[PDB]
Amino acid sequence: ARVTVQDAVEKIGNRFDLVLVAARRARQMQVGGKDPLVPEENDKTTVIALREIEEGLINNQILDVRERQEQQEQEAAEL
Amino acid sequence: EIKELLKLGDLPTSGQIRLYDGRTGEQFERPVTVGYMYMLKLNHLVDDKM
Amino acid sequence: SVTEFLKPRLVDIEQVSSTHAKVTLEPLERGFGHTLGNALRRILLSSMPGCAVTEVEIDGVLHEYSTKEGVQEDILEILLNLKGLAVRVQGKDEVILTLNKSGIGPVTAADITHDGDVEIVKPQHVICHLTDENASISMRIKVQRGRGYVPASTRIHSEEDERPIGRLLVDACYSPVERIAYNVEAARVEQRTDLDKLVIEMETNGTIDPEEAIRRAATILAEQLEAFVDLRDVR
Amino acid sequence: VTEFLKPRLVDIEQVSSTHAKVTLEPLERGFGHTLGNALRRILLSSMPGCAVTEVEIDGVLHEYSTKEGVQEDILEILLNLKGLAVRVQGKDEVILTLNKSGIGPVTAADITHDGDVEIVKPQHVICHLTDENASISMRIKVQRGRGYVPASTRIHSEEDERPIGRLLVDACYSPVERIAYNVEAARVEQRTDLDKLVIEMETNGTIDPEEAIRRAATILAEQLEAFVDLRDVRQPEVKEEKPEFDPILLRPVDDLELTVRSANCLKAEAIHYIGDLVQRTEVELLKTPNLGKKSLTEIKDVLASRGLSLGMRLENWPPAS
Amino acid sequence: TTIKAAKKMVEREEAVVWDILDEVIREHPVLLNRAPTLHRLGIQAFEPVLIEGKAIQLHPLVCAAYNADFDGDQMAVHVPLTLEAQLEARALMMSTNNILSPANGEPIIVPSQDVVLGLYYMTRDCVNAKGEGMVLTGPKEAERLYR
Amino acid sequence: KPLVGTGMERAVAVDSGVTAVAKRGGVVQYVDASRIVIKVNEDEMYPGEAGIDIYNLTKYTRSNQNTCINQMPCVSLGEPVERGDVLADGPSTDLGELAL
Ligand SMILES: [Mg+2]
Repeated sequence: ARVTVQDAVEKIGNRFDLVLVAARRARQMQVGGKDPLVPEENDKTTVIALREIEEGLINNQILDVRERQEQQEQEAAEL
Repeated sequence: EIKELLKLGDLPTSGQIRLYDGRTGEQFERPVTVGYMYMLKLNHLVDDKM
Repeated sequence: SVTEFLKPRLVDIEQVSSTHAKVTLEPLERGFGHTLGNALRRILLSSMPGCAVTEVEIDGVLHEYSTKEGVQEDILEILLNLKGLAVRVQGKDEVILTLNKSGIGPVTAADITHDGDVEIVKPQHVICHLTDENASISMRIKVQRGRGYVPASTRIHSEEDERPIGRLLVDACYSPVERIAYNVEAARVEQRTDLDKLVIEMETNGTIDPEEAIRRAATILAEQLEAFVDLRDVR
Repeated sequence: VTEFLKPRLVDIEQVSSTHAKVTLEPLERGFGHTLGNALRRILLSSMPGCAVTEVEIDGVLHEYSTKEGVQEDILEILLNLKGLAVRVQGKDEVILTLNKSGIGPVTAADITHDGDVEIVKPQHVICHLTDENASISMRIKVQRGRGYVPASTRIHSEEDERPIGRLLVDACYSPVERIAYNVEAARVEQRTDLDKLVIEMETNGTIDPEEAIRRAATILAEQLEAFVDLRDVRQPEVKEEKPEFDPILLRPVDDLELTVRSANCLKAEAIHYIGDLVQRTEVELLKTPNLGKKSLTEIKDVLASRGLSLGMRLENWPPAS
Repeated sequence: TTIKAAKKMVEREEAVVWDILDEVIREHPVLLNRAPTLHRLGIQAFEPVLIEGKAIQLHPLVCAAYNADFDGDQMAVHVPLTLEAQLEARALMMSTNNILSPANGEPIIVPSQDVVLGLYYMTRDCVNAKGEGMVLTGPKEAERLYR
Repeated sequence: KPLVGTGMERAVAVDSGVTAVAKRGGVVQYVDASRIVIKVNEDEMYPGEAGIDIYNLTKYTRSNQNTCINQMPCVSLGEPVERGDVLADGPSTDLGELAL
């Protein structure tokens, strides 16, 4: 459940990059098959990604680092 | 004229009768007025709008 | 005493008429008066076992949006009048009655072919007015006992049931009570003060019995209260 | 079917161990409102308990006063002691003493721990005392009432006699502090919408809120026992006898959905009762005057289609007329 | 199994389809819109709750943002149909995130006539009534005494 | 019927063409939900080749606004009617009075 996202807009510079990174995370979770770092309460991926970015463990730099780690481990498996 | 017509009946002169709530079953202070009003159903029902 | 006081008891079913009845529940210590009054009023107005009509069948008329040579009123007024009719069934839950009449005159509920378990509360309830001498009416009327109220739209299940054109539907408004008012007063206890006695007046269709209706309402309320009389963490 | 629905709770929230929230779902179309109202009016007014009802200060015997040694006024003392929740055993009236001095404030922990009473919150502050040279003492008489009583009625009951003069407070015999019920819409797979009840309550702490709900339920059950069907079903008994004569035969022949000409030519044979016509085979029909093929077809179809037969052998007729 | 089976199911209107609807409209906000949209508040986002009937139930206060009365107005409703669009409607176009007018910093959440009249009646005090001049210990006890 | 009337309700229901007005007074001979038969009184009957009036009520039929328009009788047998009086209440009428 979620009513307002002010606790998300205070930690990010604005709302546009916020919604962009949150939609990227929700897409990586839905069709990418990623485990949500925050437990779900029978909710859609939207509120899950909102709570993720709200806690502070998922941001733009964090998402970039995660994507880079994914790329490097894929290429290490590819040798 | 309306006052004397109400006086002809057993209805109060002021036209406001104390009403009891159906949910909780208490008395409504400031006696609400209640009467008979003629009303109309307009030709703007929901079955041709939704 | 200070704890474990008494419980009320039914003492009067004094009926000022065949339908307008009055009961006097007594005694009540304090505060229980308005509580029980509102509770019983809401239970009676919400759900009571009714025995109204649910479906009719007339051979002459096909659909309620037509007329019939011989009757003064239209089929819609006939349906409204038979919906306003009240009847009591005892043995079965659903029944089919047959009403056949002829000749000029106001035909009422008395002219129907009653049965043993079927009881007409008031034969003076006019049904139709046959305004022709060589005119006859023959109708089938389905009456089922249920709980609450259901309109004529959602009562249907499939179009295969209402395929007979003669089978016409009407909203089954089966609710015997019409109005239930109540007032608390100072009970006449033998040796005590500020006891409450609740006088409940009821205007109804005369079908249900006042004491029986009160007992049924109290039973429903007690069964609903039993839900959390032993409430615990259960799913 | 005259069979209602029993709710199934899905949330008993016991936050703060003294402020509970119960949910119930689903109910009838309007059962939630009446249930909430009845439970509220029961728990507020008719819910017995134990609380302070008389106070007597051995230094001040007046409502208005300026008692030294304390920075709280006498009205503040009464306000503090009114909320002092205590639990007493079967003894419906008992007094307690609070003779105490010291530096800090006197609280509920300084109450004499008698074997017949118990304090639920000893750390509840009662009176902030002056650090130096402040000797205050008072007694409190508690009773076992039914609910909330105002100050005016208590002052009047004192005005009855008041031989020595007794300081009084707003006694709160209701163990519940507050309660509020709210009805909302509840979805059912087939039903349109039902009542979902949410009752948030908070008590003095002497009893669990669910215990207070159970007590209200059992008191309402005791009140309604005298009217609940006199039993579970009131009729675990069946009796289906069989008469030696069919009631359809008692009714006249004119009640067989037949035409007027058929009834006329049947009355011409002086046959009016179905019990008299059942003893009339077809041999008399084709010989009866004014009986062709349509009238015979009617008198054989609309007569025997009701389960009976045209021509049968009975003897008990007519019982008893 | 197939799309035709699902279509036959949803047209049959059984009971196992209602919980699916409650699940899919659990956190999927829709976009409500007034017929004339002078400013941005004419279009807002709302979490839908299933009601029985044929009309659209709306919060009483938010109508002041649309200047929409209940004399027969007709509002439109749309769906985002996109993860990005749903998330944006939840983030920006939501009614909770839009409380101040774009013209003035004053809230557009000003109460209407009913609630202000109720609160005025609740706050307006007389000189002599039941319980006059007594003392109470808290707001809960006051509410209990009033009930 | 509207309780709080304005007096004009007795005219709008008659001056319109939705109510079957009695062209010639008389006694209602044959009542029916579909038709009405009026026996003309001898005072105003035609002195040569006269008869009875037959008012054919219109049943539930489509209107210009898809609104059900229908006329219903309001008199019984033997009830004498006057010339210009109402015979059958039309749509939204009650005993020769506009009932909106
Ligand atoms: Mg408007």
